[PDB]
Amino acid sequence: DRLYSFGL
Repeated sequence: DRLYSFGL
């Protein structure tokens, strides 16, 4: 993911 790859 990109935006969801931010862990949070």
